[PDB]
Amino acid sequence: ELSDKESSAAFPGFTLDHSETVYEALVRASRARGVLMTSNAAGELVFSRAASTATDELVLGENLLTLDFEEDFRDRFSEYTVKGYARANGAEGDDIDAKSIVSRKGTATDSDVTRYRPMIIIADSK
Amino acid sequence: TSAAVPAQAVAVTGSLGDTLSSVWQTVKDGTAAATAVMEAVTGVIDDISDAVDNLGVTQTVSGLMGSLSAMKGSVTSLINQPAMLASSLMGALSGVSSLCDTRTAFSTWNRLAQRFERRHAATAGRQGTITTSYNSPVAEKNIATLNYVMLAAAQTYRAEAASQALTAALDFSRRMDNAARAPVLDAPTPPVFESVSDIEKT
Amino acid sequence: DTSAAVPAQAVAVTGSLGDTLSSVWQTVKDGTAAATAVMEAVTGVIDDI
Amino acid sequence: AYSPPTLSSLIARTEQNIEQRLPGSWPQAREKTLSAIAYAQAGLAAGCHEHISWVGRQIIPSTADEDELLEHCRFWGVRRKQATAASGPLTVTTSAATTIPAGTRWQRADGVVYSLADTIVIDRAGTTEITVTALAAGEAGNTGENTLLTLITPVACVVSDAITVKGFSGGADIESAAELLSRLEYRVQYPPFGGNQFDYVRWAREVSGVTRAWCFPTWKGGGTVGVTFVMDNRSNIFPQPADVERVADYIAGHTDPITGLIVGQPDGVNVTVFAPKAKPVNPRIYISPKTAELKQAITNAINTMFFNEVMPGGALAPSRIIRAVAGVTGLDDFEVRFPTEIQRSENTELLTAGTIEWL
Amino acid sequence: SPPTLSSLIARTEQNIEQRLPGSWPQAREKTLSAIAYAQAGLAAGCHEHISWVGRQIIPSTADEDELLEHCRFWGVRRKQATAASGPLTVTTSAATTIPAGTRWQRADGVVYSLADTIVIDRAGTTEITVTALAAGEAGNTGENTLLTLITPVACVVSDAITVKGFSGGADIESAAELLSRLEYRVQYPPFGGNQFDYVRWAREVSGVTRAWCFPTWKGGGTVGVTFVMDNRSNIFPQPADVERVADYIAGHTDPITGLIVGQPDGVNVTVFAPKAKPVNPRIYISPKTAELKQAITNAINTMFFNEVMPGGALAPSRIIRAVAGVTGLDDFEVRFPTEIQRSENTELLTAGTIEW
Amino acid sequence: SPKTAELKQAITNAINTMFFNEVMPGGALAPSRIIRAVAGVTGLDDFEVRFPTEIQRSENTELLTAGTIEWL
Amino acid sequence: TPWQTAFLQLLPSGLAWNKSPDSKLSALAQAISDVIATAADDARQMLRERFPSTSRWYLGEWESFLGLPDCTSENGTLSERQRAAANKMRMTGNLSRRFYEWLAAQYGFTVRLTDSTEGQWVTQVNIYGALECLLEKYKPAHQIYKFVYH
Repeated sequence: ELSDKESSAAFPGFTLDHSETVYEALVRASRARGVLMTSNAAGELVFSRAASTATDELVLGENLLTLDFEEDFRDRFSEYTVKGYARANGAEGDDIDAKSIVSRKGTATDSDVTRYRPMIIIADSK
Repeated sequence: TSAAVPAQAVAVTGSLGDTLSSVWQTVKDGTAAATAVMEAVTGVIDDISDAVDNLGVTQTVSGLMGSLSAMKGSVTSLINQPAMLASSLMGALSGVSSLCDTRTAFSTWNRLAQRFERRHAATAGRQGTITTSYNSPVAEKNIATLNYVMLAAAQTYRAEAASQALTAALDFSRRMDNAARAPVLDAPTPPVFESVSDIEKT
Repeated sequence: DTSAAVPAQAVAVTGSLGDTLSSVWQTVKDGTAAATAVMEAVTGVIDDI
Repeated sequence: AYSPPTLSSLIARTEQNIEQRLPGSWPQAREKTLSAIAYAQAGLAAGCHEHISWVGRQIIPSTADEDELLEHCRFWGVRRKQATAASGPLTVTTSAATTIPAGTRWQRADGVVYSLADTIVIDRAGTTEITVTALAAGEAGNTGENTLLTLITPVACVVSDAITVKGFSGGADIESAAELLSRLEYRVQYPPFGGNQFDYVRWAREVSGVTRAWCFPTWKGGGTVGVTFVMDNRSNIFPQPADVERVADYIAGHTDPITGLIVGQPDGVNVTVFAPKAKPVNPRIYISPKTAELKQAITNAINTMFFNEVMPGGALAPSRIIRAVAGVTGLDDFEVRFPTEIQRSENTELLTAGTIEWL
Repeated sequence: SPPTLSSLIARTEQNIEQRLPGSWPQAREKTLSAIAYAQAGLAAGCHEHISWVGRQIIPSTADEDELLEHCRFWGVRRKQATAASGPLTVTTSAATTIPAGTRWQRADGVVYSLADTIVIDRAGTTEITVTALAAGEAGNTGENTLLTLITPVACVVSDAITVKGFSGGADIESAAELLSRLEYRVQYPPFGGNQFDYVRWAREVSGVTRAWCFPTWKGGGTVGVTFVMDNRSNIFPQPADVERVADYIAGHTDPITGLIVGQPDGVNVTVFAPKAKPVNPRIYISPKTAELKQAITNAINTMFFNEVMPGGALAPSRIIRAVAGVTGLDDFEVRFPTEIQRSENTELLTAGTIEW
Repeated sequence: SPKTAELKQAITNAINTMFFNEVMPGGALAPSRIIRAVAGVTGLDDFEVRFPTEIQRSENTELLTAGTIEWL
Repeated sequence: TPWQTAFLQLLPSGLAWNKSPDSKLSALAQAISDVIATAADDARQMLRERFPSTSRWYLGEWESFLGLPDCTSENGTLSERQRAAANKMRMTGNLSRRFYEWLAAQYGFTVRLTDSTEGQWVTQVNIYGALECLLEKYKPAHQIYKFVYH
């Protein structure tokens, strides 16, 4: 369903661990792509897209029997930094140097948490 | 309602873009019609650039100014392809909207609406004249449609900005409490939308 | 919390005093009595601290 | 300063100020008669702080109220625009070809009076169109299509009926605050326009009627510059000495329509305004299919090419005429016979298309 | 000039005594004194807010946001920051096409992207032009700033060394510079080719620091503008600079209204650079030190920069004031420039070699 | 060069304070100090010190003092 | 006075408090509120001070910002200083004679720019009934002015 230009970027190489379920393989790929995988109402697989227009209203006075609002900050961090290994199998092996093979990095910062609170993530693939 | 205004603004902008591209027609490169169309498109881009330059006194608008400069430089390519022209113009309008805060949105969109209304009135007041007989009909159509579409987009953005300013003012009013409490020693919307007659005039 | 409201106000007072000193200070370019007396006053304050 | 203290803070600090300078210490729960005085003083303080904030919002013209913006405009020199009437055509029919007086009046059903300020004599019984302007300043006096109007005072051999096939147009109310602010900012930010070859074109073209202008700098040596203006709206394309004098007067002195200050030519240089002289060229084109529509199309194409690419002191090759004739595409065979040499002229002579033969 | 706290206290106490006969509010630790002090404090707060409401009427004393608003109203326009461009020497393995969008990152983290696609088949090191993305004064770099590649590309080596440094980075002007420009605009009103207008026109172009205009230069119809540059080494103009300044005065577009404005058509300007007229002074200083030499040279140079113009005179007392302004030295007698020096408008005096 | 009362008063006060600062009994006065004191006024156009061109000296019991300044 | 009435209105309402115009509460309220009355008048003064044509306390700042002190500013008259500041602050125009007559009229004088007598560039200014230096400072760069009094 997505019409992105970067979510459709092809994998330079994607291998399958043996005895891996289809769910495991597709979740592994979708996590790296940023997409979320879901099931349709007719049994299909869907790579869903979040909605854009507000269609309904829920209010406390008219049409609510019970509400529950939990706001916990035991997991949200400030700086997520992901580190991993570069691509060197084959064609890129004649181009990439030795140091940049191992030195890769990426960062995403949150502004809701005000103290230090970092987190480092080992990547999943190349 | 208040939550259903942005969806209608998006639909209006989409419809205007679709009608502009569908109506726009191609013209020959060397004729005077191409010169007139190029001048009108350059003037529209100049108006948008003046708006962004007024915005940039407080912020950094260098990226949008560079995009506008590239669009102005590549005009002759855009005149031939209608879809790209309308898409780029609507993207530039949305980019201008992406820089305006709730304080300046109404003022900037009002200024842009006045600037475009001047051109639309000037180009529509001359319907039948011996000089107007000389201009090619295709160029006149391609200019009138562009002027109308630009004006309509500016006015719709202004209306949405006005609604958002009302929402911000009501949130400011809501911020203050209403319960009875004791004082404690403390140790640490545009003005046109505050009065009640100003809202009526608006 | 009146115990924790004193340092918060003291920080602002110190900042305002520093800003006032920076704004009101005027440079004297001469080497005369004015410059040497300003030197004496500044070195007197450092001595006390 | 900015963000004046809240009324709660004022109340608390005034109560503390009264409490501290007294020997005893007030109990936790009590209703002392100094607390009411402290609250009243805090209210007085909060009232003036708001007054001062409103006063401080009136300095910059971008946030002033309408009255203070009017004061700013009064200081600078910008004058507000009042409401304008609405004018339009009245199609009235007469019985015996009378003369309509200078101030006749029509009435609408709603009760807004329209008036004609002119005198018109009718030659024969028939429908005539006359310009009529409303007597109501606001937008209300602005009718629509096919609106019927009636006379107020009967006139001999005039039927009390007016059709108004084309609706009245106009009806602008007073200027808004944003529009007045934009006009004031235009007046403030517009630059001085010293006499330049480009500026003379605008100054000549601003006069009503003038549609094309040309400026020749260093005409007849340095220190004096020439201009030329032509109005194609009239039947006679070339101007008259009265128009030349009017344009010269406008060049010498006029009030800028956008900025209230006075603009004009430089005091040093000498500006000369001369009407262009016609040097007609007769094409004498041959066309194989002879009919009125093709002749009209060819004449219109030739006139358009002349309007686009002909200036005083310019040459006109016959290739342009050939291309203009060929662009009609409604022909079968055409030939250009008279103009075979490169036509050219000097500054004071302007090329124009003469009487075309064979069509 | 707000009233002082003591004055407000005294006024309130006097009013209390006047309105309640036989009362003495100035008594220590009393209710009337407490009320008087509270009201004096409130009045002082109102007066301080009045002072803040004032002092923003003029942009000279205004705060930052009000200064920006005043600049926007008066028409002075802020200039946005610039990116950093430079030549990048990239090595290649075989024939390939480098698309527009590839990113090269410095060792710090700043990235630079190619704005136009290129094709190469040399199988050797080539040179391209690349511009940054931060668009700030951190963009420009040093002489040889090794940097790697972020987006892998077939048949190209990741590392790349730039030999010529990146330059062109800048920052948005500060409110101080905006205030200076607005103050200049207000202080020198614009006319059509006025004597101040020619100076401001010749100063608007890049490089020029100072310029002067002589009305009726050689006759009744010619005016002459001469400009100098100091940000350089020759501290003077070249024929190309003179030609471009004359072109700018002849014609340029106005950023505000979008139309073109400049010198009138009839008159002629004939810009010309000034001619140096060195003057060599003899100054005796009892202590000799290269630091004192540099200080006295700087003092004389600043004196000349401040109070010397083409066509003007220079009395020896100016040199004596510059020589006496130095703090270190003990004796500052001058011998050579006893008489006054004057020059024609075409030649500007200059502090030549200094004789000690 | 400008003969005005406030300029005369300013020059006199500058000379008085220059005597107050670095003039002690048994000291030496040169025209340099007087010229510097006069130049440090920032209210003049032209000036020239003429009389005390030679170094003034005195013994321990004598103290230099500015007397009557002529022309100002 | 309205300020004492406003202060009295801010007080609690009840049978105890006496707000009659002859009571001690009113007698104290007048003295209490007079200071805020003066402060509010000072704040209202900022309306007029906004312009240099009528400012009194900020004339010094208005002149420093405009670089005012010059020939066209008269000796000491505060009205003359205000007029000079308010005339220089809004000073833009062309070189047309008509504009020069309008400008000389704006400063209180009345002159007519007549044709030349000896040459072409030189223009004669007839003064009927500071001006010399003002016109010599704001004169066109190329032209020359001659002055004749009447």
